[PDB]
Amino acid sequence: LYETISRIKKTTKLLSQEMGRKPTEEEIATRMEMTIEKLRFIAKSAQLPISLETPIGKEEDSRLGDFIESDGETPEDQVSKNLLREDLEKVLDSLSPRERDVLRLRYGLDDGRMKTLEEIGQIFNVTRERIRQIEAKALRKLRHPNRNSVLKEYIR
Amino acid sequence: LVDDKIHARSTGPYSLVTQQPLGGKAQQGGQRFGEMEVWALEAFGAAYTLQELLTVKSDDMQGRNEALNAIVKGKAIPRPGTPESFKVLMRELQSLGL
Amino acid sequence: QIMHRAEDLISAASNRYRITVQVANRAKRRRYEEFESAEDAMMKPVLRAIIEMSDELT
Amino acid sequence: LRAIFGEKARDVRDNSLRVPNGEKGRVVDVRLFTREQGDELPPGANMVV
Amino acid sequence: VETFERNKTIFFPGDPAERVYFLLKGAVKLSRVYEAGEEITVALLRENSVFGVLSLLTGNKSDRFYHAVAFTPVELLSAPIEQVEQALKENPELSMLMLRGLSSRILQTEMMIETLAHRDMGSRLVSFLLILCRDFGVPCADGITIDLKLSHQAIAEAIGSTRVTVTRLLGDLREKKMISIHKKKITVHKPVTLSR
Amino acid sequence: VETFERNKTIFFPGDPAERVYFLLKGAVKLSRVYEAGEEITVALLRENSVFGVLSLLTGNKSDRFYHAVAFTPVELLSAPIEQVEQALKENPELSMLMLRGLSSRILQTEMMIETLAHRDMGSRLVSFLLILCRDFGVPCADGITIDLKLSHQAIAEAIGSTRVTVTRLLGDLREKKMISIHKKKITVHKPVTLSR
Repeated sequence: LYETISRIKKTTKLLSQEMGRKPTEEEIATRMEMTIEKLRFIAKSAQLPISLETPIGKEEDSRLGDFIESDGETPEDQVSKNLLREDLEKVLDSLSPRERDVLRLRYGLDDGRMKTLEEIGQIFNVTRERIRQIEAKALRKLRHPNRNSVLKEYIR
Repeated sequence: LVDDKIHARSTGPYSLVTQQPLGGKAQQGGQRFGEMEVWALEAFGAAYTLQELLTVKSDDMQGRNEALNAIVKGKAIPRPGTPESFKVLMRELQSLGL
Repeated sequence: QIMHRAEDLISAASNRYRITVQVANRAKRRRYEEFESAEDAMMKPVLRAIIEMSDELT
Repeated sequence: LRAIFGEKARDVRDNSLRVPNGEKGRVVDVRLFTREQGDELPPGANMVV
Repeated sequence: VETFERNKTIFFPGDPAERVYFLLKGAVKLSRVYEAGEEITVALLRENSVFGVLSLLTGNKSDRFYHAVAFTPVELLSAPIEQVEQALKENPELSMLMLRGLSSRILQTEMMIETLAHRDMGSRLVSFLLILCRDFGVPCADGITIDLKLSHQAIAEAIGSTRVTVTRLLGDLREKKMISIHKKKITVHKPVTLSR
Repeated sequence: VETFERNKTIFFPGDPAERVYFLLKGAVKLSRVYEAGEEITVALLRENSVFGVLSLLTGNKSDRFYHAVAFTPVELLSAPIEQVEQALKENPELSMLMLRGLSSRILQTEMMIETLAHRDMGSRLVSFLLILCRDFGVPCADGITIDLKLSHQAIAEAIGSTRVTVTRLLGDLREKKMISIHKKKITVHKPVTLSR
């Protein structure tokens, strides 16, 4: 890679012969037998990182990198999701607790996400059926739009 | 013109490093800040504003958020977090040989 | 008035801060105590706090 | 949730451009172009908007 | 063009299915709903009819209360209240088609409606199979072929059988080789046969 | 104005019920037919909808195959293919009203279709009367009055209850007070308790 980045265009520089300076265009790829996309792939991967601590500009109040965050949570969806997640079970209040207490969180939810169909088969009512039915029962004990009809704005 | 010279916002992305929000005079521009005033905000003290006034709008994640909630959660926004940037400063120092 | 003659109570009651602080102490709770939207507390929690201080502060 | 609220959407996302608030301005041109002219493009990047 | 497969959620509680579903193709069904539930092919659309049905009730926010999904990669439009809008206000161009829509889906079910109302469900199965499995493919294994591969619990979901109309009814049909587990051809050798 | 009492015979095998079958009024039903038979209120018309339904199929000689009769007088302002004819070709005037007419018979029918194939019926029956008996009269005694005097085993002539629910459901809700025969006033005091 660190040689293609310094050869793909080098060649072209000379390969420019029979062409107009920067020879052809994606024929370059073909010239070196490659696919543009990989080319950009290589083109993109060149030069170097910027300082990220260099003056913003002619002025000061400026080393770069005074200068981003990726992620916190955008306070907005941390006060959201908790409400949502918590409510996903906090509004689980339109059913008898035979399912409300178990299938509540599918086979996981809040969990890494799992302890499953078997387990409940035993873990709760020595079932293997009753999982799917009472779960489906509750799986509908919330959908006809009136069941748990306090979080319809969810539209999610 | 007040248009390009307007400015005011309620939190948003903090930084990376300090992870503090950041005012480069943008739509989410730090209400900028002046310690010359934190050198005039103690003349009456009563921490609280200060206490907040750093914390939870600077370091504490769970503070800041704590807030968000408290109000929309009908809760008495608590008690500082503890700052952390502090801890950040402490970290490099500990490595520097602290 | 809404808030004006309150410049004396704090002014003449030993440690002023201190006052405040209690006053909050009222505040916090004397919102807190009732989260039933009692319109008494429809206004800000302090200002009551204050005043019923005030007019007990005779 | 996805499957629970009752629908299976997908996160193909879109941070498409939302002009800032108070932008009561009629739009008045555009210069714009993609791969084809050779996007004279900051590489790694597809098409000017 | 709007184009929907099976195992989905198409209508909901409350839907805005007004701006046209505009079904063009499937070989498939309106599952409906309401409260007691039964999202059953309480109508249908194959290829050759079109939605715009409760979508044309109080309209874009009626009490639109169904829910349907296919077993066919249903086919259905790329436009709003426009192609219909022609069809609605500016004439009867596709206005007669609008009425036809009901008479081509509602009334289509209307036939199955005076027939689904029978004692045994086998009838509804034979009727259903008389129109579908027979026609738009060739009556292969053991006659008027199931014209696809589905499941033996198909009846168990279509009508909502309880592992009862299954193996028992199947049994009968296994006895009269009007069945074909292989590629779910399951059928009488002749259309009239179980249609009596 | 076309105006039909209970009993008698209205559709036939083969009917020419075109030329405006304008059921303008009743509190009543389309009995239908075909071969297996069941001339059931496989639709309805009270006051406030109108025929013109399979009358507008292939039309004046379609395979028009029903048969309906009422439970009481049934008014029908009527015209030639004229009042409709306006309504059909010259615009959507009562083609705009016709789309509503298409839904008209269908609605209440498809709603009763939403009910109809529930398993056991006293239910859907309750739903049916919840529409009739409650609304367009007043409860009187026992609550949501049968809004008329009718048949004891309504089920007998309704779904066709031979000897099941024909008098059993009657007892099931008799002691329950949710039903009681007095001047045919026969109701829940509260449809809800039976609307479940």
